[PDB]
Amino acid sequence: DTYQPINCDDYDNLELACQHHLMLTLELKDGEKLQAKASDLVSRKNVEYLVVEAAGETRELRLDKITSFSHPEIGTVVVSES
Amino acid sequence: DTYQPINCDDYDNLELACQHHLMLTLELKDGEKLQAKASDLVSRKNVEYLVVEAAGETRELRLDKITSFSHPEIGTVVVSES
Amino acid sequence: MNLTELKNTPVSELITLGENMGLENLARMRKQDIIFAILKQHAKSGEDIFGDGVLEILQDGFGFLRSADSSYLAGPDDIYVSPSQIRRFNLRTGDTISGKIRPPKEGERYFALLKVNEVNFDKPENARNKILFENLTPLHANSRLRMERGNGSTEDLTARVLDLASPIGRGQRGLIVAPPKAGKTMLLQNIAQSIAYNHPDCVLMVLLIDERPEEVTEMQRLVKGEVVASTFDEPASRHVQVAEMVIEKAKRLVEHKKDVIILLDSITRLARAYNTVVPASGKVLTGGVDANALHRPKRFFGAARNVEEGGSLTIIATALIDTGSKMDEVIYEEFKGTGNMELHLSRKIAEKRVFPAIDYNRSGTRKEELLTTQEELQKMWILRKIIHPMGEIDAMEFLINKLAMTKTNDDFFEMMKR
Amino acid sequence: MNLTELKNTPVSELITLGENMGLENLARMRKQDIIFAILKQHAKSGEDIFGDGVLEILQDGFGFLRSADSSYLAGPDDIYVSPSQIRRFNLRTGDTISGKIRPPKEGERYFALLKVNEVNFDKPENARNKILFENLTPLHANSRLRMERGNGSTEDLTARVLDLASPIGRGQRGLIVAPPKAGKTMLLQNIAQSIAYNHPDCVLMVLLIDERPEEVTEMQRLVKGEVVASTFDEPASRHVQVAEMVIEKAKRLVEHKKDVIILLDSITRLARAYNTVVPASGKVLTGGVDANALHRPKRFFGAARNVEEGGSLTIIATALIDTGSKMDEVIYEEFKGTGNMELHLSRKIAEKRVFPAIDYNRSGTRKEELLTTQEELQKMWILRKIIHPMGEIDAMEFLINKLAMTKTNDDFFEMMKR
Repeated sequence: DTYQPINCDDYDNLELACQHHLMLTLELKDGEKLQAKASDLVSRKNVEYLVVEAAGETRELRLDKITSFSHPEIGTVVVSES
Repeated sequence: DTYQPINCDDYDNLELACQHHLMLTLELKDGEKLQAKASDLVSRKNVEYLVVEAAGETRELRLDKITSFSHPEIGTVVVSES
Repeated sequence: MNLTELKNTPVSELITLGENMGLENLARMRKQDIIFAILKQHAKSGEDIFGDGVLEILQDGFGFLRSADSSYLAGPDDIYVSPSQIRRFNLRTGDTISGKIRPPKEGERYFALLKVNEVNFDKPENARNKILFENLTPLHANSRLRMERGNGSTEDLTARVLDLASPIGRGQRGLIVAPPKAGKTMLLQNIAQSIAYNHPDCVLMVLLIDERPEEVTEMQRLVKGEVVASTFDEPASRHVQVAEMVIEKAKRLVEHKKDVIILLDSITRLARAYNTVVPASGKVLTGGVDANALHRPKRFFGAARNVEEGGSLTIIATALIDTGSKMDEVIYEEFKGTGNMELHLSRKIAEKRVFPAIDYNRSGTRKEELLTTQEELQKMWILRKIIHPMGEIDAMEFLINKLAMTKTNDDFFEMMKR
Repeated sequence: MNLTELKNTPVSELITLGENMGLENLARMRKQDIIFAILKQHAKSGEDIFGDGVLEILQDGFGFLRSADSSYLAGPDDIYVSPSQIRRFNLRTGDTISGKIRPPKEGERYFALLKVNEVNFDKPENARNKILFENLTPLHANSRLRMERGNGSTEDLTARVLDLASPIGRGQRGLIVAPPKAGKTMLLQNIAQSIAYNHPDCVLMVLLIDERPEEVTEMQRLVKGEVVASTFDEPASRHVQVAEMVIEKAKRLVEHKKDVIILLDSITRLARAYNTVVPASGKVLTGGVDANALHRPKRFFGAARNVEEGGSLTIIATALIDTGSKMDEVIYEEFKGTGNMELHLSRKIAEKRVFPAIDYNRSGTRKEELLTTQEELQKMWILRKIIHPMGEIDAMEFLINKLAMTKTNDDFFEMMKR
């Protein structure tokens, strides 16, 4: 469907977490908790993409496929659903 | 018999070797390996020449005849065929 | 409603606005406190809040969305934008960003951007793939800006004289040579009003440098377009930073195929401001003006061009001559032949209370063929063939009466013949 | 991919080409940055890259190849030349080097030369045995460059009038003296058209200094040779750099027995630019012109010569007079008696809208008997006797009227006999 841009708050936090080179917990639709690592965001044709290198499969997934994420070091951040 | 000038990158490395006077490992087209100290780069009759000495060998040989050279501090360089 | 609406709300209205919305306290005289409380109350209640501003990228790495109403002056209400957002959407200085605004967190002295909605009056996706201004190929001004109101009023007389003396086209790089007492201010007001009347589509903008606050107030009331100015009491750094903000915004609009018109008053003061801020390179010209100082104003003046792809930038600047300081005149000669259009003002004509005090013998544009039609070209050719042999002071007297007896310059041209 | 064709590609097509490779956000950066970004991506594929340019040797010792498309402006796309290569091949500033390129490595911010296979459009081993320009023997011009085209067009009148007044030969050191509004630009454009049509073998270069950005664009459209210009919004050092690159490049071509023609506009602005850059010497003439400042423009203007061996260098530089600046008058004073050919434009003739506004009586050439034949020279003397009594305005009107009805200068002479 149509892509939507994320807010400035979570975008800054997501980049800061990736820039800090610390593993962050990520959850999927199945509810599995994985301490995955996100390298950076690649924007092709005005579409944002994310790759997880923790598992080694480096799958290219959209930024709208993540329910929520948190960091043990800092306060939890919730991505706005709309 | 016509001389083929070497690439600019190869010439710069050899001149840097000649200025530093390092014990390069020279091997020719036939595969004759010898270790000598580079002294200077000269040109005669539009033909570039390299003078290398090993225990006072001060021999003279063409640049294109050299196939590759290496040093402990400088990576191995393979000259282009043309 | 937005932050702009709350900022310009009348004091009586906002007090009534606070009471009906259920504000805890209405005894806060400072408007900064009350707007912060309202925005926080809206934010904590879950109601979205939006804001708009003009981006200014600082050398540190982040930027502030300045507001044009305050003449882009720094303030606590300026919206902060993180460097991550700038790199994400490829924002440049002068871009206008409107979108959802986040209340400040702990330690944040300014409101921080929450979500960007529109960039340069366009969606961010389609505004990040516009060709840069420097890559645009300049062209001569072909389509002209008619400034004749066509109403017959005495105010139209000045516009009609300017139309005959020197046509103005979109993309022109004009210059206005004026002695200190020549009615420069009234001429500028007429042009700005005429542009809005004749060409509402073109984006109008007026920049005043080193001007009294009283002149700023009347300009905003008169000129329909955005008016930005800097008072004389402000430091020279303020003059430099306000001029760069104006030109940067103009370039961004031009990249969107938008015709932008800038009226400058005065280029001499702007050049003077740059002289006192740039470091001395050891080579100083006569008059105590650094040679490298004039490079920056020429960059501002040289941006006026007509773009082959679309849009244009028209800069009309006033140069002060014979003000008693030799710094002004040596600056003026550096702009002698840098403009397509020039207009001179005669002090002696202004002495006789004759307005406008333009010097017809020393005014015109470099290529009138593109702007004017063939029939108009000959009529102007004939008209200048008559004024040139005779004097200049009586020429203005000849011009004003002849245009007065007629209604439109087209009617004036035909009545001159036979 | 060849670099020179990449720069000729329009920026809009580069975005399409760049996005095809997968690069993003390249629409908001300058064209030079786009070219550098594109090349790096293509270099990652391992394919060979070909580039070319004009060598400029900095004071440090290393050199850069700069393209004439961007008027030899420093940029990321420039190719780095190591100091060893400048000694391996005996290279001077202005040499045109063509060869393979390699992508930058760690610590390198520029592309580097890989294999030279062409110097000055010749083999590298043959371009190191060319005698220097300074060692050549100057001579008077003896080969005529005929501006006349013979098509009978109205624009051909300017060329025909030029031949009658001031014949131009290979190696001439011309000087066009022009008031501000004498149609100087149209005169230069007409000369360039004649050179590109009558003499396609001669290398044509047009050098514009302190020119308006719109004027630069039109020259590149209608000039078949090479146009390099520096706009008035650039630092004075940039004006010096482009002039040095043009003259040095011209000298290298002359060493290969080629006819090079340089159309300079103007020597006045070039001398003014050198006045800023050159440090003060303590002897300041009137108008603020340093004594040593004028030395460099004399070197540029004095290079025009007819080499005794093959090749020649023609320089036709325009001069500005009565512009209201004392500095301009001083500069023109020092260049008064240095040119073999002088062509004077009259403002009075320009006012009457009669073009070309050439002052026939004050314009001529030295040693004109060498350029033309005996019969043609005798006819030219007859015409000068007729013109001499008449005034400047009368002569030009008389000349064109008797010249319009004839399609060739030779036919005009035959008609004038009877």
